[PDB]
Amino acid sequence: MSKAQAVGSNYRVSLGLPVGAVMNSADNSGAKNLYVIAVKGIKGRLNRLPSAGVGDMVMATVKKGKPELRKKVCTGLVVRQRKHWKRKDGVYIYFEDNAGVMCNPKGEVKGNILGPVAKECSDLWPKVATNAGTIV
Amino acid sequence: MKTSLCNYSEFKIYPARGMKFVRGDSKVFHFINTKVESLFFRKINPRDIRWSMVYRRIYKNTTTDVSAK
Amino acid sequence: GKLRYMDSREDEQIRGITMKSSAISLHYATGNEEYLINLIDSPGHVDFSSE
Amino acid sequence: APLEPTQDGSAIETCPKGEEPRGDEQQVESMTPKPVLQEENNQESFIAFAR
Amino acid sequence: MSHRKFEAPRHGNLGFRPRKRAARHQGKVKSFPKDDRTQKVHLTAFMGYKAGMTHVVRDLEKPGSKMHKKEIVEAVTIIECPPMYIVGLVGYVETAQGLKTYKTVWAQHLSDNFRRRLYKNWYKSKSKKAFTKYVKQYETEEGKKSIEASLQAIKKRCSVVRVIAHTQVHKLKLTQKKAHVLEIQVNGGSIVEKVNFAVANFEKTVNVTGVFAENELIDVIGVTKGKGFNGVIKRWGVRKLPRKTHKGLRKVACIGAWHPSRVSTTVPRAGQLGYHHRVERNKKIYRIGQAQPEDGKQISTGKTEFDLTEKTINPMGGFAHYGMVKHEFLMLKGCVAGPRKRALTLRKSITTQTGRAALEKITLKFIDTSSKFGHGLHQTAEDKTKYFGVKKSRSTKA
RNA sequence: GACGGUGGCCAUGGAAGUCGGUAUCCGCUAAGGAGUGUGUAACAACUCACCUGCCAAAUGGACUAGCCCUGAAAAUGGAUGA
RNA sequence: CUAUGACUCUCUUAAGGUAGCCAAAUGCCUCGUCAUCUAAUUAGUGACGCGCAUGAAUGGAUCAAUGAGAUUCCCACUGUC
RNA sequence: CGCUCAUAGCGACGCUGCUUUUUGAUCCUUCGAUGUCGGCUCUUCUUAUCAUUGUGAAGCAGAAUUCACAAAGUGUUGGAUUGUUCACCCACUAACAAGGAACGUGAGCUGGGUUUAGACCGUCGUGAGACAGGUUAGUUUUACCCUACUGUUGUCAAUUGUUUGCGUAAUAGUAGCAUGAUUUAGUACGAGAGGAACUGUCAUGCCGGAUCACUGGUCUGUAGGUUUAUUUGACAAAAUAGUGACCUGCCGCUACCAUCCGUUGGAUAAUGGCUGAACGCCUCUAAGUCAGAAUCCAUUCUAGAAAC
Repeated sequence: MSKAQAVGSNYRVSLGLPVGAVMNSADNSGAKNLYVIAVKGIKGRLNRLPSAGVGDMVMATVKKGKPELRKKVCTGLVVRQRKHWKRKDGVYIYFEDNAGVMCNPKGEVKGNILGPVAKECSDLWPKVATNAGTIV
Repeated sequence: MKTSLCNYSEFKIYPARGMKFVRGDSKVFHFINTKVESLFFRKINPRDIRWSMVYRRIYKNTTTDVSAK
Repeated sequence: GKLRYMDSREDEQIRGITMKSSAISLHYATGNEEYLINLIDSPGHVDFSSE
Repeated sequence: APLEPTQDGSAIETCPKGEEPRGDEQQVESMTPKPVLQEENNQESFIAFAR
Repeated sequence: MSHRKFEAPRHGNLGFRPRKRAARHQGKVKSFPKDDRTQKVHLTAFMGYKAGMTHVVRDLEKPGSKMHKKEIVEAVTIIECPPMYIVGLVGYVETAQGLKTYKTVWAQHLSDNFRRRLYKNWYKSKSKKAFTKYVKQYETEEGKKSIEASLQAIKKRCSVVRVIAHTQVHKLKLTQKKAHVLEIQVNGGSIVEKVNFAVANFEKTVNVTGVFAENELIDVIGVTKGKGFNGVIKRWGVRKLPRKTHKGLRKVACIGAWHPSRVSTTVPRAGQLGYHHRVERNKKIYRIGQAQPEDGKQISTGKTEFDLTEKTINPMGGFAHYGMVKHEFLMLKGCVAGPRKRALTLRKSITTQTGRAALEKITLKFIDTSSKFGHGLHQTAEDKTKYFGVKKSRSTKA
């Protein structure tokens, strides 16, 4: 799932961390944390984490949030990777700290996206682009 | 590309090389060096190195002008 | 145009149901009269019924 | 409204109030026109279709 | 036991399995295309010299993309491309065993290549008077008769011929004490035509402008960096000593099983790191430059915007160990075999190809100048720094 | 060429040789089962059984056992000893 | 027998597991059942407990303080990966 | 059985087999000792092909499956739980297929179990003690030899000139594999609901070869600064602190923690035909031959023969 990239996949993979990394929910829904289970499309090989997306969809969970949203897996969307990258451009976007949002399995983000969102992510997921006034 | 201030330095971006940073507030911060970044994260005008010429002036042996203060 | 629920399709034309319950306010102040048309889209049902 | 969609661009510089930039994309399909007059205040369901 | 995974590729390609120290410190050739086009002006192969890399912005031409034209930095390899002088011809002969060097036919033109194939003859490892002309250099006036005699022979004998070419590098700063000879199999046109062309060449000394285009897919051949006696953890893509509690430095762990009861050839093992040939294919090239010396020195990129304010392309200073440019150049799209005293024997691709972004003609914008601690962006940053002060920074380090 | 009593009787608006079922008889002819299938809502049409024209002398089934093949896949490369 | 077996009757080898406690370091069947803890738990912990084969100085039950003690869970300075 | 219909797909009752990846039967070899189990590591191998490609079927309209063949070229995952294979859920995925190789791999590992001494509990035993009963703690030694292998010198003394260039290429190895979005197209297909392909286009996963323009990483560059303690009477400049610590930090080496690069011809397989007999017809076949796989072999690529 979902899947819709992009055109392209907005080029190479970069992560803040793979499996077992907290990033904030950045969402009006009362998920307060997002912890990764795994990432979609990772086919992977012998001993290698299923590694965080640059703006791609993930199997996640609400570890600390609303108890209703707590437990039960959730497809999400990575929004900003603390750990850095170069783009086809020659810039190195880098962030304060990791972040994403909990989302629908057609990609759609629920409420409104908080804070700054890398443009690649927006490009990937049109709903994301729609539901924010910050796309930097 | 195009020339731009690094937002914590007089040393401007050579339209080519360096880094970028967004932060929680959502802001442009282009950078060139890691030292600059460090300085930003501390919040201080440069005071553990000679490389930035702010320091050679206030130490003397380069910029022999204002000398004593 | 095409607001207040109305999804146009070529599939339907080819042959397709895609039923829906909607209504557009389509009044006309043409000349000296009124014309209460209103785009009624009754979904109905494919088999014989009360529905 | 949240400020800075673009970075070093002419969106925040202009800061449109429905002038030259937003006039475009209102002829092929009106982007965000409020088609059915959406719910400003909370739900109190008394809806019906009927004749 | 099953395995039990799946993947275990032989960490590493088996395709380079001898992994020796490759002999020829120029990209050794053993491969060219074939043709009979009236255009026989193509020779197949040049040889330049790497003297570092820089980077460049160029708006790219590949519609269908997320953006059809958009600024992007690409890295870029630059190589001093001096003159290829051609001291002789070598014919050949078609046969069962392969081909053969019956014997060469050298004209005259230059004799600097000679005192490189030398200073090694007789007792005490070496001497400096010739004991041998016994596989070597002929005369001049009483040389051309031989050529005339044998030209006709090679005209008739349909086996292909290559030119005994060589670059000039004592004209660079490097002062190479090794002989830098290279074959270039002439292609296109008749055998006779080819030999005539070769003959004509002896009267002249070609450069790369005639061989390749500004937009032209090369297959670089070089010698990679020879990184030394080195370990399996580092020689292949093998995951290491599983633990800290483990008892090895330099290991695989299993090396082939009781299985066929001797070790297998193909098993990850430490030796010395690839100093091989290899052939990086389809380097598109962005520019041939004009030669620096005797004007062209202050001209590597022309006009302001799209070529920008004038400059030399080169990376500044004499370098603590390394080379600085002084001749015409090739802007190969990123990376080549080895470091910066290393011969990139070039050849046009075997299967020259249309595709898409193999041929797409291409334009540039800003271009770098290297090292950030000590210098900045060439002439502009030179000026600003100077203005700021001459006690602080100017940007010239010998 | 491959007809008639005839849409035989049943079931069945209808299923007429042939959804399906039963009895399955005779006339005329060299020749034609109340019919092998295809097909038809079903009839028909075609095809078969069945008969003749031409070509012109061999043909058809059913088994039997000799060699060959199928069956007949497993792990370092590979053994009629080569 | 609505029944966990209070209670009666009998038999051996006298008595016949009381209070407690438990799939415990004691439970084979056994990954017991229910519950929680987890994205997922043969792990832990609460409960249940006709307990293969628990149990009262063979000492039973609990528990502050302590422990290079055994188990788990969370925060814990992320080259174990 | 499967509306109909034995064999599309299954297939009762019954028979013939293979297999040595279960375990038993066995005791031929080893008790003057093959280091027992598992997991990490890693190659190679077999096919009984999970995906892939090319195909043939279907109860195959489409998507989606199901069955068959050629085919081992390439792929075949991250966890939770358990000593653990076996097992048992979650999670992605093209697929998460089976196996072998002294039940591959202890002078490669840890030792989690099992297998000693100490102990605990239960049960059994008059007791010493027993328990495929649990529980807890319990030294993984030696390669400097021979070979095999990795890389490297040396030799090529009949590789023939006291010797040295530039070449050839036999032989060996060989590499790229795969996905997604988009176009096609909401078109074909389909009552509908749903819903494709050949080609093109842009990217990704893994893998393989390089590199360091950029960025990130590091520091004996002890290159500069900041600071502690100490010592050199102070200032200063230095030392000791076995690199004093800290912040920067070059060259350098390096990170799908960055970048660039990985082709095209014939030969076939299955299979689909063509002409076409044996067998007046008829038939992809017997003679003969067309197309045609990730295949085969070359091309390209590594090494370069007591080979020229």
